[PDB]
Amino acid sequence: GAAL
Amino acid sequence: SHSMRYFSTSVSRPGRGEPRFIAVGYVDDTQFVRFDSDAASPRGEPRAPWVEQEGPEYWDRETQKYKRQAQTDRVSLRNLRGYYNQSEAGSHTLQWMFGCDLGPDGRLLRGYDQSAYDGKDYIALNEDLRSWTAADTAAQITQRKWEAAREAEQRRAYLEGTCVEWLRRYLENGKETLQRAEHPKTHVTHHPVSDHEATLRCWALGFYPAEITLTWQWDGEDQTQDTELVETRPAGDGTFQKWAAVVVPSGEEQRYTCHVQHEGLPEPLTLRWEP
Amino acid sequence: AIQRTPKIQVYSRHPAENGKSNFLNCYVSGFHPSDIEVDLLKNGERIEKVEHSDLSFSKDWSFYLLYYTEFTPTEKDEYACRVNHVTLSQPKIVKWDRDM
Ligand SMILES: *C(=O)CCCCCCCCCCCCC
Repeated sequence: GAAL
Repeated sequence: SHSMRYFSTSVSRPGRGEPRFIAVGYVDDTQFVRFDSDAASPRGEPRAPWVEQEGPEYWDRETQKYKRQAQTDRVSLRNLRGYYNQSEAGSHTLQWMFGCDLGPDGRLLRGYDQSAYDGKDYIALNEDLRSWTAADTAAQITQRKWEAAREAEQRRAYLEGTCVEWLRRYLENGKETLQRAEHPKTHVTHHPVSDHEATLRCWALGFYPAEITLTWQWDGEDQTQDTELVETRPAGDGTFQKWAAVVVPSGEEQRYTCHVQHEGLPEPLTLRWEP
Repeated sequence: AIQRTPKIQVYSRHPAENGKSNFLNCYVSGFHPSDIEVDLLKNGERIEKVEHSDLSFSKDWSFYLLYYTEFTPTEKDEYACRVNHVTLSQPKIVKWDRDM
């Protein structure tokens, strides 16, 4: 998933 | 309602290698899985009997997800340090909790997904499972990135599908422990502390799940400010324990009542010291 | 960053009875950040074959851990838990009380  | 919840923590250690990642998963208050990137063998591992039978494919699958998330958290920690203009020298923490509650139709009742940085709320998926709430202007950057990446639709698909489907499977395979509330077993102890005062300690032992309320009343008036209340604690066998104590005037003990609320009790319980 | 000191509880799984096998628990909760060291002690010395839970945390993001071992309560042996954390300049020792 995406990093912050 | 029943819930499945996952928890993860990444902690940086600048100058001592890359961050450490620890994750655990629960059905209600029963742990069933763990992962530690610093473990002797870093793999997903069972922590409840009702998941021990899952095949090597399940455990390979879960292990790969944990390793990928650890890698992602390393990037997130790097990005967060930039957002907040923090030094490369300090250690920082990233926490994630997400989960699904099971509704009466066997589908999602509600989902949740939240993150914290150094112990403070950072970003959360809203109840609509479509939008995000950002704690500050740094988390608004993340919000914009995740809106563009359509991240919420991904999380919603997991929460509505895979999360509820596996929560149901676990509830069936571990039904003889997961679908059983255990009421608290209570008693009140008494310890004189002077020639006119004594401690009353109200005990709750052996209960499941962990949520409980223990309060003392004097002449029916709640005494929470004067109550010493320990944190609910694991017994180690799957059940929990808690106590609440008040210092009372000796000879007035009959005027104090301990009140217990727990899902395993048909009605609230009222207790007194009897000896 | 935040530094919250652990709440340290030392207790038995079952009501203590001298000469009956039991489990000695040290529960540390409410702390942040997560690095922590915990020993169980018998007569001041480290118990070695101590097991522990996996790092988890509460609704307020504070961490908790359980450390435990089989033990036999006796009249004269002293049991305790020793904890180190960034909020402590020296390790904290909490002695077991059978009604706490
Ligand atoms: C991004 O799309 C890569 C997907 C890998 C992430 C797998 C799912 C996240 C892992 C959840 C378990 C760890 C958190 C408790």
